[PDB]
Formats: sequence, structure tokens, C-alpha cells
Amino acid sequence: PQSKETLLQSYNKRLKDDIKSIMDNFTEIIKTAKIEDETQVSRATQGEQDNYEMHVRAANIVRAGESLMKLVSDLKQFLILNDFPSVNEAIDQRNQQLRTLQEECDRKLITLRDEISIDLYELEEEYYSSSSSL
Amino acid sequence: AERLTKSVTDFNSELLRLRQHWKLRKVGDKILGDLSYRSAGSLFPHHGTFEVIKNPLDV
Amino acid sequence: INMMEYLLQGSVLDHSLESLIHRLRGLCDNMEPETFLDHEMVFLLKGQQASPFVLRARRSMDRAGAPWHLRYLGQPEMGDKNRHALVRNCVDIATSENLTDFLMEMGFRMDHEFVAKGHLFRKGIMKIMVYKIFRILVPGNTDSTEALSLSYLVELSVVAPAGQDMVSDDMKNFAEQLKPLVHLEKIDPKR
Amino acid sequence: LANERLRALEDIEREIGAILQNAGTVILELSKEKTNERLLDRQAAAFTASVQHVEAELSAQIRYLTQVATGQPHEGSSYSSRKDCQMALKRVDYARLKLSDVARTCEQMLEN
Repeated sequence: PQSKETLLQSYNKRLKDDIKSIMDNFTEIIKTAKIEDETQVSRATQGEQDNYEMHVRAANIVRAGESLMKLVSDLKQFLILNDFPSVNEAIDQRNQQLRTLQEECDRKLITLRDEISIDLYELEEEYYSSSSSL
Repeated sequence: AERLTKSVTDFNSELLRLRQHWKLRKVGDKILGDLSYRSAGSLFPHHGTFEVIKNPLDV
Repeated sequence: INMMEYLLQGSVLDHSLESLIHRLRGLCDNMEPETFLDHEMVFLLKGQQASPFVLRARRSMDRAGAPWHLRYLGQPEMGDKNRHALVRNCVDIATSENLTDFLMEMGFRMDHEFVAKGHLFRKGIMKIMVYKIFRILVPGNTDSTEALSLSYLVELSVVAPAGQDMVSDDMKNFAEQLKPLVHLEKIDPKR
Repeated sequence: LANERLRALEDIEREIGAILQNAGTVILELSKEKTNERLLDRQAAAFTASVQHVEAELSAQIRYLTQVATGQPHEGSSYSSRKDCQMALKRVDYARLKLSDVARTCEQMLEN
């Protein structure tokens, strides 16, 4: 399936890139935080810049977890929507159930028709034979 | 993380019932379904494509 | 007009019959499978022409009052590589039971007999048949047969007028889209 | 299909766990007295293992889709049986209504 196959390839590429980016970001944050002397740049500014970088990295990792939550959502949707096997079985089951229900209903209806018809016969034998004579 | 855990501990059951009646298909990001009898041999030129949106879901 | 049949032939092992059938039903038009058993006998005429005319007669053993079918399929017309399908001239005639006696009295001599058991699905014009060839055990004994091989045979065929070819393109696209479960390709009859 | 449900559950659980682990580790990083030395290393190991596990599970689950994947949107529907059953139920309802009306007229007759 070119379309679906290309989509699977893109999903694999996204997972690999996100995992690599998260690991690299974590390693960079760890060394930077382990800590280093300031030369020319100076703590005031260098420290504030490091704080901003750490906050940005945390925001990137928090939303890299949201992207994976979205990936889990897509996994569930495709397992439910693109699983034709499951669909075949479900359709078959609902169909059998509905058909049996309909048939049972019909049997009941016919027997009723039958009972109502017998009552109608009795009434047709009556009303017609009534003396009355306006 | 705690926000994700609060959003972790019904959409799926609903979509499952939807599968039970509509057999939907995948295109782009606007997943669609069939709302015509074209499967049961009806030659009516009309697109019975109902959308599914996240709002636990709306049709 | 003459009827050309586009055929793409590929194989499925039995252990994947279940999955294949599932996918097939899911993609093919909303019908139950037809479960068809067919007994086919091949008759050839040793004419002055070196090529012998070969006529195949099929009787359904699973149904009652279904007319025997006589089908003639001539040499392949495959030429261009931008079609990936065996295009052959096809003439299909429903016939009465006396057909056997008629053909043997006409000179046609029976060749081989193979029963086929399998499922029939149709997608639009396209019809997909997954069947297993049982080499008849004893020509008289239709009851006894020998499965030729473990793998079942998947054939996708569209028989349409020679001018039509869009349907054959659709057949090629559909076979390609059935590739992850199994591979259907045009295999030349020669060897 | 409960398999997919269990998979999703495991996924969410592992993700939340790894997030919490990362949080704790960075909190201990800023800590002036990181008493959790070996404990911290154990946490790092656990987090790494969790990520690896998640990745493997995800790849396997993705293949699951490819095995049933085909691009084709699938035609086969239950529209036929459903429509038939709906028609039948409506017919039975109509019959019930008529029966009730006749019963009411008979009751009226008796009431005099």
C-alpha cells in the first residue's frame, strides 16, 4: 500500500527522531547542570541564559510526551478503524443477531395474524347471522 | 506528567460502537464514514460522508 | 465483440488462508463467500494444425441445475510491460449435460480432470477466487482426489471487451494493494 | 481486541512513570544535598529501560496495524441487515398500535 506504507514509514521516522532528540536534550541538560566556570560571559547573564535553556528543554520534553500521547491516540484509532479483520467479525455478529431478532419477530407476527384471523372468522360468522332486521 | 496521569486515570468505547454501526475509513486527519447504501447497490450520485470530530466524540 | 480476460495469478499458503480471506472480505464488496466446488475436464483435438484446440468443461458439484460451462481461452496477447496482466481471448458458453457425449462424438478427446474447491469474491467487475486444485484420484472417482500442493491459488480476473482496459489497470492496482498479505503477479504459463 | 486496550494502558502507565522519574532526577540535580547517589543511578537506569520498552512495544504495535493495513477503505457494511431489522420492528410497532386501537373499541363496547 504506497499511501499506508508511506504513512507507516513516516510514523517510524517520527518515533526515532523524537527518541533521539529527547536523549540528546537530557544529556546536554545533565552536563550543563553538573556545572561550569564562567569566562567573559559572566554568571549574571550566563546563568540567566542557562535557566532559559533548561526551561525551554523541559517545555520541549513535556510536549514531546504530549506528541507520544497523540501517537497512542492514533494507535488506538487505527487499531479500531483500520482493522478490517475485527470489522468483518463484528459485522457478521451484528448481522446474525439482528436477523434472528427479525425472524423471531416475524414468527410471532404471523402467529398473531393467525389468531386475529380466527377471531375475525368467528365475528364474520356472527355479525352476518344477526337477526336485527332494521 | 501529573496532568497526563489526571487525563489517564470512554472515547474508545464510543468509537467501538460507532464501528459497530458505520464502518468508517481513514483520509488525512478528518476520518470519514459511509452514510449511503452504495454498498447495497444504489446508483444515487450523492456522497454520504459524515465527519467525526474530537468533541467523547461528535458526528 | 470478443471477450478478453485479464488474469493475475499468485499463491497463498494454507496457514495464511484465514488472514487472506479476512482481508479479502473486508476490502471486497459486502457479500458472503460463495464456497464453490467445480470439476473441470480438458478435451483436445489433434488437428492437422500443430496446435491442438483445448476446450475446458466445468460442472458445479456443489449446486443443482447449474449449466455446464464451456470456456475457450486462446494464446496470451501480452506485449507492453505497462499492464502487468495476461490478456487472452475468452469465449464462454453455458451448455447442456449431453455436452460430454456431444464432444466425444465430435472427436474431442478428454485430457486431464481437476476438481477445485475454494471461495469466490467480487469487487466491482473484479472477481477474486481463492481455490485449491485436487488432482482427481481415479478419473471416474470424483469422490477421491489428491491435493496437488499445500498452497491455495489466488486468481484475480476481469473479463471485459478488448477495447476496455481501465478495468485491467484497476485489477493491477488492487493486486498491488493486496501485496502485504500475499503477492499476485502475472506468471507466464510457459514453465 | 482487549489486547489493544491492555497495550494502550501499559503505554500510558510507562509514559507517566518515566515522566515522574525524570522530574525526581532533575529535582535531585538542583538539590544541595543529593543523598540519593546509588538510588539516583538506579532511577536513571529504570528511566532508560522504560524508554527502551516503550519504543519496542510501539514498533511491534505499529506492525500489528501494517499486517491488517492495506490503504483500501473497505466496502462491506451491515446496512442491509440493519435496514431490514429496522423495517421489521416498525411493522411490529404498527401492528401493536392497531391491536391496541381494536382492544380500546372492544372496551368501549363493554362499557355500555
